[PDB]
Amino acid sequence: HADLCQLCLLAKCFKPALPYLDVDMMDICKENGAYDAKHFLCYYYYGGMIYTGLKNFERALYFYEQAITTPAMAVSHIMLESYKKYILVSLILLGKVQQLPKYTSQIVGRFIKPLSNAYHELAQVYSTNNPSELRNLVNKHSETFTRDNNMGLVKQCLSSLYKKNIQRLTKTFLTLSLQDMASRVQLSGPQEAEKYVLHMIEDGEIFASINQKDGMVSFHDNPEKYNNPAMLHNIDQEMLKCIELDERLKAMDQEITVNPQFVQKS
Amino acid sequence: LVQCILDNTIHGRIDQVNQLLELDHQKRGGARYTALDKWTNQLNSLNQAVVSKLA
Amino acid sequence: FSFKKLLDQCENQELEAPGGIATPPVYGQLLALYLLHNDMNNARYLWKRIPPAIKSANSELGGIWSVGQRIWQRDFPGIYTTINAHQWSETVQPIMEALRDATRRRAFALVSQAYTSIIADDFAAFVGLPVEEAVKGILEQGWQADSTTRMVLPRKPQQLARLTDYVAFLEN
Amino acid sequence: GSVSVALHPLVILNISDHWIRMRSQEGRPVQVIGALIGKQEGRNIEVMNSFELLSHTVEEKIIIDKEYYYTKEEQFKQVFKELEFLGWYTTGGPPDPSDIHVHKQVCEIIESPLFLKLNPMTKHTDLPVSVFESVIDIINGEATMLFAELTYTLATEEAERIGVDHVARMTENSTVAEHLIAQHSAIKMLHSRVKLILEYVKASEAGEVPFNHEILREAYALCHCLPVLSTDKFKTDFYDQCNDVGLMAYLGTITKTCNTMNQFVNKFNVLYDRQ
Amino acid sequence: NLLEQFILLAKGTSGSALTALISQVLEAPGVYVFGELLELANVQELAEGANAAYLQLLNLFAYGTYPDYIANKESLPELSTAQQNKLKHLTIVSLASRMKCIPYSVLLKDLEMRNLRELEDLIIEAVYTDIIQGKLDQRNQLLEVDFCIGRDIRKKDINNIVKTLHEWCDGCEAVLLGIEQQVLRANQYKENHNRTQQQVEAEVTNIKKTLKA
Amino acid sequence: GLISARVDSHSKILYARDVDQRSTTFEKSLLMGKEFQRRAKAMMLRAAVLRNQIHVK
Amino acid sequence: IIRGNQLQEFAAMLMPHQKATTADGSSILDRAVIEHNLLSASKLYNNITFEELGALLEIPAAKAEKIASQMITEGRMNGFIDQIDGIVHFETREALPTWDKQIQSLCFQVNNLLEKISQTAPEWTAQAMEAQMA
Amino acid sequence: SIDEIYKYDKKQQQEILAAKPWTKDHHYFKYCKISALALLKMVMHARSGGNLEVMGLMLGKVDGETMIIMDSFALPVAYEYMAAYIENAKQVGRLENAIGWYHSHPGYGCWLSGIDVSTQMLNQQFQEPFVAVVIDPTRTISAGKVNLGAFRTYPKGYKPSEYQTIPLNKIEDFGVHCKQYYALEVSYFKSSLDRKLLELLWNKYWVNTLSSSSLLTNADYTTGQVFDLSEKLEQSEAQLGDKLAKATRDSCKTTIEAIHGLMSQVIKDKLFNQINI
Ligand SMILES: [Zn+2]
Repeated sequence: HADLCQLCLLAKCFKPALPYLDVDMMDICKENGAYDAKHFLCYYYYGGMIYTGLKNFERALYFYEQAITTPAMAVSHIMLESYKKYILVSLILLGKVQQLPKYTSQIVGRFIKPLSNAYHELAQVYSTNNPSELRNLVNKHSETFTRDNNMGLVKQCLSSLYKKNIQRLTKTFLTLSLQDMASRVQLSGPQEAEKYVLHMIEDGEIFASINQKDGMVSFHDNPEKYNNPAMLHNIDQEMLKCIELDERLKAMDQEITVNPQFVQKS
Repeated sequence: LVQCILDNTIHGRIDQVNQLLELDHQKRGGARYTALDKWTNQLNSLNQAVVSKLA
Repeated sequence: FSFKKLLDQCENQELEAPGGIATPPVYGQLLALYLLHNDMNNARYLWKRIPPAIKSANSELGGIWSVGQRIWQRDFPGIYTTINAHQWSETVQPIMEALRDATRRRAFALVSQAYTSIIADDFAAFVGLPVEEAVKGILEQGWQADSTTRMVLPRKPQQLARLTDYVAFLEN
Repeated sequence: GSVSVALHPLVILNISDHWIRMRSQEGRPVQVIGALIGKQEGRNIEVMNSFELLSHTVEEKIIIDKEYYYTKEEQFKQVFKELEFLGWYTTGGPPDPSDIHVHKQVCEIIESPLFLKLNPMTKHTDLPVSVFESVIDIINGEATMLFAELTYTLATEEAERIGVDHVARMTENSTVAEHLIAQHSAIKMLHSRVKLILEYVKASEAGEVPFNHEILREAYALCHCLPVLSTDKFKTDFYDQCNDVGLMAYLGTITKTCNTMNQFVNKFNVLYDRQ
Repeated sequence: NLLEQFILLAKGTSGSALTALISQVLEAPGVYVFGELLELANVQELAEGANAAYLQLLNLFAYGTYPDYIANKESLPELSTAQQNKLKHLTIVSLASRMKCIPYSVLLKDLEMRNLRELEDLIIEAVYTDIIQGKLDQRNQLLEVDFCIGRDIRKKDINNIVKTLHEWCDGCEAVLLGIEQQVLRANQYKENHNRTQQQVEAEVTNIKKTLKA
Repeated sequence: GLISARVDSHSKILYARDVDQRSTTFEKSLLMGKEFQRRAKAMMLRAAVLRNQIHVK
Repeated sequence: IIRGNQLQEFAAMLMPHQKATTADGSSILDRAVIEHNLLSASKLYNNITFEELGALLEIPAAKAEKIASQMITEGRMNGFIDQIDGIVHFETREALPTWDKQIQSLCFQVNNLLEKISQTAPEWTAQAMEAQMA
Repeated sequence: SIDEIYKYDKKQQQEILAAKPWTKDHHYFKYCKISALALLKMVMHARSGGNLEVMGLMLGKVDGETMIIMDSFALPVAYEYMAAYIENAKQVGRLENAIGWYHSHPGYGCWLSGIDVSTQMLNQQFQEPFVAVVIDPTRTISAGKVNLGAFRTYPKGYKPSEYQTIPLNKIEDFGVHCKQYYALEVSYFKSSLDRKLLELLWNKYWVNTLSSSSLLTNADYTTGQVFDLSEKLEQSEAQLGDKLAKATRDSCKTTIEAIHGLMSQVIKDKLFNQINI
């Protein structure tokens, strides 16, 4: 799986690897003791970068998290780079760096974290919701980000800050002028604000409309009434996922009960 | 009206732009969703406890 | 319906090759098909996947990427401008015509949803039609237009078997 | 109503429990005698809770042990202010001369006595028909009174309805099946009624039965009423209810999955990491 | 029903004498289904002669509605004020059978009313006669019909009664068949699950037997 | 969160916001289910790396 | 709803003190009959406008709303008044509860029609259902 | 043929009464088997008083850990009338003796009051087999399901939630007298044979079933069940960091009831609405 992802990565053919990345792995082939943590880290690092190139930040963040949470006692380069890209993806998909699980090895927070300092201060500037400060830190640490080869992910953080600021306007305004909005999100122009808002509507990130008669943007916070039959279909799709998850959980503990090693110690 | 509303003797709100007083003949027995909110909140903490039992 | 198989057959042809490099004609077909379905992530990586020797030898690949570059930046007037700016080969001509028409429905849905009032001059650029034509088109669909202001005002016009599965799971 | 007799379902359960208790106590089934009380409104029967009235069943003759009933009268009058003696019940098949003798004895107490003959050994679908009471036929010479069966009704109150529903099959055979069998029976009887109405309509169309201008008009009205609530508000409310139940199922499938995951991790912690 | 006594008085009368009695039937309150009277040979004898128009009036009051009277107003005799109101009431019954939410605009069209007040007054008095039960809705301009009586029948819609009842019977059978399938599927699920937990328990105890050797 | 309202900066009117309990309950319950499914599938992979004894030396 | 065409007679047997005016041009007799008409109209209406309420009860708009609000706040009449659109809402059905009672009425019609069939043709009815199930 | 609940065996009853196995362990009785007649008469008497309160005795026997009830008779009411009516138990020909008392709570939940628990303490102290039934008429009428109240109490000076619907008034009495009694699992028994055959009178209704109007009849009951499940799950979580099994069972039953109501609604919609479209 790691080799297939790496081949799909160097050739920039990300689609053939999708069927092998959309399944949640259950149990790991020991291959007569030839399987080590390097193969586990590489699969969840290359696979996470495959999803990043496809703008699938929900599963890319999941893949990076698995690599970090791998138990370890020595510093691994794959786990270091996965930590760096974990911050950037969580800054794009979410507005903040998602907290790692408790079972993360103590080495990650004591060695890997000090080696990733440019990305940590980038998150702190991201929390101030001020794009001009963010661009200053990007230029200051340009060599660090380009050396790590993740140039473009950081630039996506700059663009996502504007979207995050615009989404905050929906929490306070029903109607905002394009000029007034551009002064709050520092887009420097009503024409730029119109293009930024229109792209968000096209992508579905925002619920708004543009009125060129008055030069105003109206936020229509009416996502769904949870009444249509399509909502019923969505509910049973999630219910089936939980049922299948429960079936696997019940089956694997039934393997424990029939284990000769088990019930001997119980 | 403002004094009565602030004193909770009149259950309603004032629409200033239309010079209106809309009363509160609404808010039926929607406590089912409130109960579902507590069910969801308890379940949210329950998953974390089970996954993070000891390590 | 026929567009489903065509995209898959070109992807498979690139996967297995006699020497690891695919034919120049199938490269343009794959790039055009990616633009038709608005799959810009794979189209961009396909451009880097094309070897430089093939890209320099065949000028058609450079032209087709120009159309995709406009779509990447969402430059709607440039999508129609570059499509008609150059002449394409016959094997990709019908699908590129479908790309131009597909862009037209994208603009129509975008204006109908993201706009409550759009000026006629900018609205014509989105659809790709001349300004006078776009004036006549809207009334046929019921959209209101106002004179002396040149402004368009668009507006958008086995349960039982499943249920017993839920109970059986819960009661074991 | 034509004869105004209204039995309550509590009386039938009382007689059944009496018969079963006596059968278990004495080993074999034994005839039992009772006393139906109720409210009389001139032309109304309205039987209600019945009491034992054991009396005697000695050899082939029934003795007048009605003094015990007289003592029970003031006892039941303390808890039933508006209830009075109406008749008596028995367990068996067709009426017998012994039933005639006991009825003659009962007419000494009350002027208008009934005679319920709940049959427990029946093996046919419709319920045993309660009471065969009579107006007493008189002829020159011996009275030789018989019983002229008249119809009965099963009027019941809300508390009785809820109790009967609880005793009936409701919630090894799983709860889905128990819940669905009740619906199956109700739909089956509704389907039988509608099918027989359709058969009558077809018979009138062909010509087997005389053409009644009013039955077919009522049938046409019934057909016209068939699409019940087909409004857009009804559909919205139905979809809202369905979505609410779907969410309530999701919350609880999640709970079951959490429970099974907890069991799995409990079994996993004592198999691999022994600490 | 009030029509029973009217039938007796017209068992022998024919011609102009019968026609005068027919007008009384069409004006008598509480009579809305003139089916048994129509089947009499005395009434059907009026087809031949100058009373053919009067027979069509009885057919109009049995199966037809007010718009039918408007179209054929010239041929039919003059109608009294009470008769016109009865025809309007029967028109509401016909509309109620088709739909249970009659728009105000539809009712105004057939009943030939100029204003909304007259239409609602007619509906209110139609509820009083108990032919139709329902409630008026001014905001939505609807008449929510809960129950309407069955109008006269003909020997052409009896097949429609059979078709509707057959569809209901088939729908009931489909529901019953589906319920039986779900009952056996749920029972199979319960017995398959119970077998699995018995196999695990047997295996655990069998292992314990081997260990305690 | 001290004021539950939205500002209409065209006519300069402060409109009080009335949240919908039904919509809010549904969206937070589905979000909880999605988070729970992700957490469960992540830990069931962790059980594989713990059972197989996978670690970095 | 009692109209003015059936109330002139009743005023004849009224005692003279019962014909007094209530300082509004309306006698006592035609004050409890417009309240009665308003309460009775609440059962034939889901909602009525002020103008049409006064076109049915006379007293067009000045006191039609006043009487409607006076009956409420006293428990005599159930409903609420929206003064902006001028509509008095009396009582509405919640769709689903109406569905159950309409089903019950449909089932009652089947039972009532069943009795009619047995009454007319007892011989034909008896042999029908026994072979129907088998 | 099962049955075997009847045929009162005098020798076994005297043996189990003389053995007194519940003196050693306080949690001996856990299951209460009410009869069909017992429920019918109890609910009829409870509803035959409206908002007023009724009370009577209930006759039955004891088998192992289960207490079986076969019959129940009402009482006129504290004066001499009740004591005079008590003689009915030994006056009629019946071998079931007396096992407990039932009393109704018209609108006050199903818990046991302080005077109720004191009377139960006295009755248990001097009449060893005794149970208290606290059924509620208003709740079973409104929700359409019967709620049971078998609430045997603890002994004096000894130390070792479900229908919490009392809004304001009597909830204070609930809190103080809560650990003084423990509920009993109610498991109904049908004698089969005659009563199973005669239960076809329920099928005669066929209309309340076809138009049940569920999911709104007992909406408050389900909201209360979810409210109880919330802190049941919170207690399970607190213990975890087996109450989780009990919380899962309660969630399963509530969800099963909801899905049963939805299934009935779907069946009704298919039967009636989807015809003549
Ligand atoms: Zn009490």
